[PDB]
Amino acid sequence: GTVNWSVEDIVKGINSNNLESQLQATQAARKLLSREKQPPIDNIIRAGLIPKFVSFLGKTDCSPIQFESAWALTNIASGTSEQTKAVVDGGAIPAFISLLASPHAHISEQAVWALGNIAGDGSAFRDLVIKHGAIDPLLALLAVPDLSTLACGYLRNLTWTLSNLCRNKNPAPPLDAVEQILPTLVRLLHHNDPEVLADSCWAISYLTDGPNERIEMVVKKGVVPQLVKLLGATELPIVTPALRAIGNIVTGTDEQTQKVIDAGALAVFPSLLTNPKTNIQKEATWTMSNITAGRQDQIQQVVNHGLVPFLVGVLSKADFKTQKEAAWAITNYTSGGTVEQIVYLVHCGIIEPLMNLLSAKDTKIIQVILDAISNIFQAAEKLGETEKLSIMIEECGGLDKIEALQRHENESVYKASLNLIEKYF
Amino acid sequence: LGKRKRH
Amino acid sequence: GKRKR
Repeated sequence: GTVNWSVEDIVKGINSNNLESQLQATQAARKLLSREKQPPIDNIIRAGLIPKFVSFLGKTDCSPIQFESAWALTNIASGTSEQTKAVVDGGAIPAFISLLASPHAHISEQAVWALGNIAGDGSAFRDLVIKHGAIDPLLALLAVPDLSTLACGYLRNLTWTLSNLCRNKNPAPPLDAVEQILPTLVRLLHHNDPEVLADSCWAISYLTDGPNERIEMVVKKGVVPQLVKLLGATELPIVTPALRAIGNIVTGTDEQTQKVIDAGALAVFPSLLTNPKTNIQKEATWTMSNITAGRQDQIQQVVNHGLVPFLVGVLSKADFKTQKEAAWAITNYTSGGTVEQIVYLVHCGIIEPLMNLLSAKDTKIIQVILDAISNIFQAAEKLGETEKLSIMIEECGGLDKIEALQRHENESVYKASLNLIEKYF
Repeated sequence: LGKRKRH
Repeated sequence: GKRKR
C-alpha cells in the first residue's frame, strides 16, 4: 500500500491535485521516516516536501493527512540542527501550535511531540516556540482536576515537551515563561507515573542550573520535600535528575541549602555515596562539597547524619572523578569548620586516603589536598598537637609524597608543599 | 534528552 | 566556596 515507496513516488503523489493521493504519499513518507536504519530525512528535505507537509497540517476536513504530515515532520525535527531548522523554515511552528486545539487526541499529541523536538534543539528555537505562543495551549491541555484522567502516553509527551521549554542555558528560558510553566510542572512532579516524574525532575534540574534568583523561583514553589522524596526512589531514571536538581539548589545561598537539609536530604546520602552507578556517586559527593562549603551548623548536620565516614570511604575508593569531588568536600569542610569538627575528621581516618591521592597526575586535586592539609595543621596549631599530626603524616608515607611535590611543574603546588615541610617537618 | 523520533 | 555545574 504505502510501504517501501521511493522519494520520487512520494513527490509524484504529493504534487498531484488529489487529497487522497496526497494522503497515501504522506503515509508512505511517514513510514519511510519511521524506519530505524538511515531514514532518508535529507532526501525528503531536498525534494521540497516540508512546505507541503506544513500546509497539510491545516487540512481540518482531512484529519488523517494532518496526523501523517505531523508525524513525518516530527521525525525530521528529531534529526540534526539543520534538519530541525528545515521544519522551522517550512513554517511548521504556528501550524503545530494551531494543531494543539485539534479534537483528535492523536493529532494534538503529535503536535505536542513536534514542538518538543523543535524547542529541544536549543535556546533560539525554544524561545521562538514560546514567542509563537505554545505555552498557553500546552498548559490548557493539562487544565484537568486530576492528571490521572489523561492517557499515560499523552501525559508523558506533554511533560517531556514542557521540560524542553525549561532546558538550555545561553540564555536560560524567559523568566515570565518559567513562572507560567512552574505551577503545572510542580503538579507533574507529584504525579504517579515514573516517566512523568523523571522528565519533571529534569525540567526542575534545568531551572535550578544557573543564578540563585532562578533557584529561589523553584524553591519558593515548595518542591524541595518532593525532590528529597524522589531522591529516594528505586528507579535510577528518577534519582539521576532528582539529585541533579538537589545538587543545583545547594550551589545557591546557605538559606536555599538549608531547605534541602530541613527536608531531610542528608538521610538519603548514605546510599547515594555508595550507589553502584558512578555518576550518582560523583554527583552525590559534589552535592556534599557544596554543603560542606556552607555554615558551621550545616557542616554539623553532615557530622550528625554520620556522613563523614562516607566521605572517608569515597576518598579511599571510588572513581577518580568522585575522589576529586571528595577532596573538594574535605577542603570546604576544613575551610569553614570548627577545630572540633576538623579533629573529628582526622579521627575518622581522613589523613591516609588524603595522602594516597597525592600520587595523582592531576595538579588541581594535588592543590585541593595541600589546602585541606594546611587547614588541618591550623586546627592542630590551636591545640598544640602539630607534632602528633606531623608523625601521623610521616607514618602513612604522606611526607615523602609532599617531598616529591617540592620539585613540581605548578608554582602553587611547589609553594604549598615547600611551606608545609619548613613550617611543620 | 535532546530529540525523540516516533517509531 | 560553592561551585556551580
